Amino acid sequence: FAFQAEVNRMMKLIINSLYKNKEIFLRELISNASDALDKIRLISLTDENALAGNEELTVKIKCDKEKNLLHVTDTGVGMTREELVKNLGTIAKSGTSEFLNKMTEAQEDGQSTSELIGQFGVGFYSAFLVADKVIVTSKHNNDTQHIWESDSNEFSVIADPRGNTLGRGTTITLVLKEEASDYLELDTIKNLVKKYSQFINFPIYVWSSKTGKTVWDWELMN
Amino acid sequence: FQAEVNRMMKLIINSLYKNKEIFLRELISNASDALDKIRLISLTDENALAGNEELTVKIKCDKEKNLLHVTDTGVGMTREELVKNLTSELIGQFGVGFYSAFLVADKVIVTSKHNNDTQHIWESDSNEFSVIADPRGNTLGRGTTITLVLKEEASDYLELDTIKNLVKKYSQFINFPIYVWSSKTTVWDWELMN
Ligand SMILES: [Mg+2]
Ligand SMILES: [Mg+2]
Repeated sequence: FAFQAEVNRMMKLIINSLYKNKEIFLRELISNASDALDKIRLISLTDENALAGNEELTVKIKCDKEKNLLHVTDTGVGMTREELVKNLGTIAKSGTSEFLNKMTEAQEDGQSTSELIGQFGVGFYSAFLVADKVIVTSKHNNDTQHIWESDSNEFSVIADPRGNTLGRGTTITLVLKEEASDYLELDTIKNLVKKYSQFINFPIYVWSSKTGKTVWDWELMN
Repeated sequence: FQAEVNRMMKLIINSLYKNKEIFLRELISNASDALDKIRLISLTDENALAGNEELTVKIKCDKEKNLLHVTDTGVGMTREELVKNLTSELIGQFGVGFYSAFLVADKVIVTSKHNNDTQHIWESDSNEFSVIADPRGNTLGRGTTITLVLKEEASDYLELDTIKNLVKKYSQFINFPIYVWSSKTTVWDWELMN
């Protein structure tokens, strides 16, 4: 079944080329972190134990130029295993069969090419504009911490062997594409975060340097 | 096989709806960008606009020869750029980029004059492409004319009102004026669209 996948994975390397300002991926991840935070914040106004697993309400972004990773972590509501599998699984599972089905449905639905290419730039799936692989670690008050992985073709999920390390919340880890290396640059990340966090009701930080040796810590962006 | 996989994706891409009118949006876009580059340059290079003082986009229709002309007084392209700046085809299938012109044209002719070279003419039918120095010499001043030899089924674009509507439809946020060689009570002249 290697051929069909060759067409599939290729069909994307081409569509990903239509996006000039792929930076929007960060905007979508911020937005989701914001939603998750609003959900648990809202719940806490009715349930005094809701924040027990982790009292802070923040979004924290960090770059790992060595591993070529970008981490976006929020202490929002988090997702249960079922949620990772259905809310992310079906969303990011556009393999050989899924990809084709959406196209035929799009073919008969009348869904123009525009509406199609546009789907690549909105929501969680927009992460794939700059990443070959997305790893999602999440902990929701109603379940144990789990890990979900996908390369936009398939997805897998297993209980985090490390246990509850998030307290509550979600970390989005992006294994960046060679050409998306700019998103590993501190100056690039700070500017964008500052750009897309103007309307979040929560503090957004970026792990940064501050000079007396050079030390690193969370720098508030909004 | 590269060629194999390519055609495969091609039919697939076209197996979906796409209002071919989007070709114009793409030409308007490219013109706007060309004008931006020279506009900026003119802020540092005092005589950058010497070749042609205006910064515009003028659309002309020739229902006789079945041709659509999109001329801008942007930065233009040198012979090298013509050859170089002109995955692109597939991208064209999505109605994006220079190649979107082939969604409506069997042949595309590009005339361009850049301050650093002489006027040249580039020509292509999507398969092969040719380039030669313009016999007429420098007639654009500076800028680029995209000439589309429209496909029979695309002759609808040659209609005045159709082109005007399409232009207005995609020139709302362009930082430069866009005209269409129109007529009025008969008199003929350029008519602003944005
Ligand atoms: Mg979202
Ligand atoms: Mg373009």
